[PDB]
Amino acid sequence: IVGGYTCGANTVPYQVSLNSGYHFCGGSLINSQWVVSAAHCYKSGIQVRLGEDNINVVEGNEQFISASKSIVHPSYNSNTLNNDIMLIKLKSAASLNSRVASISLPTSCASAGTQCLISGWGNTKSSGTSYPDVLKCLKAPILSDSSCKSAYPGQITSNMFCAGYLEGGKDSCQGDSGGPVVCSGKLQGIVSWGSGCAQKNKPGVYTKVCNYVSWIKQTIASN
Ligand SMILES: [Ca+2]
Repeated sequence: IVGGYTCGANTVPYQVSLNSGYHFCGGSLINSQWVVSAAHCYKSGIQVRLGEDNINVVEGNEQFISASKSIVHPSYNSNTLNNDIMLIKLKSAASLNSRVASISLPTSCASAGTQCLISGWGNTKSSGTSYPDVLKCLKAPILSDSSCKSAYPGQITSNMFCAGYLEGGKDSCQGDSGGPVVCSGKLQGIVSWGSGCAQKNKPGVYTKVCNYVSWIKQTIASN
């Protein structure tokens, strides 16, 4: 997260870190057994780390649970990032309390102008590289479809939305991938892609979670 703030430990209780020997992506806990992330975050041998603040220090609220299964969206295209969503099942159920909690799925899509909270452990610089140990946060609005398409001609599908600031300076970034965009207490987006980070006229692009609620529910019901 570039141009954000330190969230505070365990203030974003649905935020998870996906770990394969190291943090590589975010995700969102949606029930005791299941995490939503980006399909571009797929790999084998994932351990899901819940209750994290400093990802390099055991601070006392962590739950580390290996994944038993990953399900990439049936129509994910890695070239265009259309349908950039993946579900991960935990080998055991997480213990839920106020520091580790699920986030609700949307019942309606969000509108441009809605304010949201984007979070993660990704790069905090727009030029060059610095990875934080503690969770970073950014409040940002959803942008209009027209501004999003104008920013990224030929690239924005109906399964994507832009959020952030056209002026630059405030965005998600590498290492935030897969993590949440939460608006009014609902998971509306997944950190997906963008051109660089925090660049002028190049806002963040996010998977439009409201389009996938049916798929998520039916997949959980049968897996
Ligand atoms: Ca920790």
